[PDB]
Amino acid sequence: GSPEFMALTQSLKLSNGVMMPVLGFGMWKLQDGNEAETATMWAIKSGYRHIDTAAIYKNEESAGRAIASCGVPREELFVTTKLWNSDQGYESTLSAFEKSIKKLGLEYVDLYLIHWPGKDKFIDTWKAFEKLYADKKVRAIGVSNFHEHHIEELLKHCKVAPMVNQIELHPLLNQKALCEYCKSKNIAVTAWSPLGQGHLVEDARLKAIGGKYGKTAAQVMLRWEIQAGVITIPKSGNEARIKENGNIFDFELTAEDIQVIDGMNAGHRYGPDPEVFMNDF
Ligand SMILES: NC(=O)c1ccc[n+]([C@@H]2O[C@H](COP(=O)([O-])OP(=O)(O)OC[C@H]3O[C@@H](n4cnc5c(N)ncnc54)[C@H](OP(=O)(O)O)[C@@H]3O)[C@@H](O)[C@H]2O)c1
Repeated sequence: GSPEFMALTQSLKLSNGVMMPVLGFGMWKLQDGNEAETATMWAIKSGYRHIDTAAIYKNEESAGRAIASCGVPREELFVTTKLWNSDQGYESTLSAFEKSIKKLGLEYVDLYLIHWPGKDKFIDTWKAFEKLYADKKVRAIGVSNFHEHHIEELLKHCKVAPMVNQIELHPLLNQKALCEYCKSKNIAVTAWSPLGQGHLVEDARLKAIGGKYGKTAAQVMLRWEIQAGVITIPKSGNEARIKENGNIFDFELTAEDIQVIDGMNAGHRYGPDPEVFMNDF
């Protein structure tokens, strides 16, 4: 059968030529140990080749075991981790990265992101990212929760421009403007809480649309995101839902459905606002 021929490899090309799978597995709060480890294994076995974690999630080690246990070579897997706010700063970042890489038990990370912008320590933190990139400890470097002015500020103080901006994005917060800005700068967008953190999986508007294709609201959201040119990383600790989220390279939303979903925007965040969130800074 070959796990190879079945893998969910549809990807987009980042500005530096690296291919990043448009569908990834979110790991926020999977409980370190058996839970996170088993869920991650179900994902990898289902065809996922992109995994999203973060130091702050306290489950990098579980992710590592899954990766070391699945039957797929490291080269075919895209692994992302993030630098938590408390570790910003040049030397602090290099040290944080080592801790993360050692828990993941890997020789290199595919993508490393600054978790939150904060106030005035990301530019310095970035030099460390560019250092890790130059040395090849990470194959791509990016940002997370950055508004357009945060990026403009970084672009004035960097040698290498970020390649990804991971932001909260779903039907109630489509982020069309920030997505456009990022595209202008050749920055790929990854959507977090792409299913509205589970609060949109039963939306009548989304379900109705899904009914036209024998697809669920969750699958409709993920497809809407992918067609919008964004990368999506839904999470789940349920084996059947993991497989469900991966069955989105089957159909296509019509121009009408897309306009209907884009029409749902309410500027609603389920998460914190990058402008004010200062935890651990
Ligand atoms: N950089 C950042 O600031 C940031 C912030 C938040 C999240 N993230 C990342 O992005 C990921 C996604 O964010 P998130 O986990 O908050 O939100 P999400 O992925 O939208 O969460 C979806 C919720 O819906 C349920 N679900 C998943 N698939 C489903 C399906 N097919 N049908 C019905 N319910 C389904 C899940 O429950 P079950 O587990 O029971 O399936 C889960 O609780 C995270 O895991 C994390 O890696 C990054």
